[PDB]
Amino acid sequence: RGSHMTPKDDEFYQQWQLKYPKLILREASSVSEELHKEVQEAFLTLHKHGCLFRDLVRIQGKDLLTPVSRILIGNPGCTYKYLNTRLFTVPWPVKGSNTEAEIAAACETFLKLNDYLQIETIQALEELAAKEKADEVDIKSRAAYNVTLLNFMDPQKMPYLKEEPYFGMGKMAVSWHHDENLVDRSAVAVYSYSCELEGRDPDIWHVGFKISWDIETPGLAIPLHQGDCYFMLDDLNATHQHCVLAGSQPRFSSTHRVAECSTGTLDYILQRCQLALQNVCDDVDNDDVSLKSFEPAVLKQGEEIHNEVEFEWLRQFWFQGNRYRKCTDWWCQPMAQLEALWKKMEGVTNAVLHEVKREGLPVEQRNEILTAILASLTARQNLRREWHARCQSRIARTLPADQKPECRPYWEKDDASMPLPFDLTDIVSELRGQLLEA
Ligand SMILES: O=C(O)c1ccc(O)c2ncccc12
Ligand SMILES: [Zn+2]
Repeated sequence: RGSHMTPKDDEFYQQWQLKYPKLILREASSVSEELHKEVQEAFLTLHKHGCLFRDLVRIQGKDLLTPVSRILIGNPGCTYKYLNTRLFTVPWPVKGSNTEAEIAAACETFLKLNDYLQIETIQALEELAAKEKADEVDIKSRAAYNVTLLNFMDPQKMPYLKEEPYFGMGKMAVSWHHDENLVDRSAVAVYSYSCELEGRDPDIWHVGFKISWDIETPGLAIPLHQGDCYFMLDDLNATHQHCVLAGSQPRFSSTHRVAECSTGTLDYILQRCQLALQNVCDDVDNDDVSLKSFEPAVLKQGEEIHNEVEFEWLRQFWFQGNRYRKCTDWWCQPMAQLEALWKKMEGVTNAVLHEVKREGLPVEQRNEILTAILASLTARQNLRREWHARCQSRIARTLPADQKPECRPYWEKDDASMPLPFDLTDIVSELRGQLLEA
């Protein structure tokens, strides 16, 4: 049958070397007591301050609340997306940077831990190549952790856990998965903080590993003790799945990643909004939006940017109910700015819609405009329905008022502030009809 192996098994170590040599372990002994102290207290610090939330995530069409409580720390303006949920960094003091005293201290600590792990990770990948010898830049970028996802779980207060289905590894805190949204072949480092027979010891936390598509090959269950670190190197996260097996005591972790944020940063999205608004006459800011060109390429692109800021930025931010306010104000002004920018894009879709009706506009070029924008607008209407439904589902309403989702922006048709209804069913339908006239 399907079994697993631990340090109890004679085969365990050779199985490790032979089948998971890109998984590395650096025991609590390899880390200074000083760093242990600052890191452990920092975790406890963010706990006390209530900085950690279970995410309302999406899996195969279903709203699910992660058993695990989490928080994202890392470079300002940066984001990490998983299970359709874009987490926004609580900022850590990278250079040239400039929210509450203790919380701030905790972030700085996890940055320090970030520095050191980076150093360890580079050292291991160098060792790794010298083994495979029998570029420096690739090594550097693959260890350039711009984030850490902190996790917490107290099995005693969150005992609603699923049994491990293939190897008998027992209760799972995190189910078999690949880590999403990472740079290619980028390492991941994990600092592990536990608070105090046949098979794995159920009282103690483990990380589980299995080869993709493979349940005939015995999985590895590595025991995680207080302050132990381990590293997933090179293509290990692509070639294998991993899980977290729950012990009996609470445990925190810091899981540093190289987030693939090419479309995932404040800077990037602000720049995109700027590009869209290049098609707008910008002398003054008022609700009479006039556009420079109605050339299809440009309008399509403007409507796509409209969508990208609405759903991937605004709705994602407010669906979490602005939990981050508790930790920082960093994103408050940028999200007012992103909404202001988006609101202006609502005037653009609308001037496009005005133009399409305009009396003396040849049907050939009209049809051009429609063909350019149709996909965008129908994607906007489908994504609005979805996010509204994601905001109102039963599991959401059970969240405390400080995490209650916020469907935003959202306006009622009895609102003269917005030039277009929030519901586009009508408009889209008319556009489809026009595009099929004779
Ligand atoms: O160690 C953890 O607590 C952890 C939690 C959730 C994850 O997705 C992980 N992914 C890779 C390595 C560790 C983890
Ligand atoms: Zn993972």
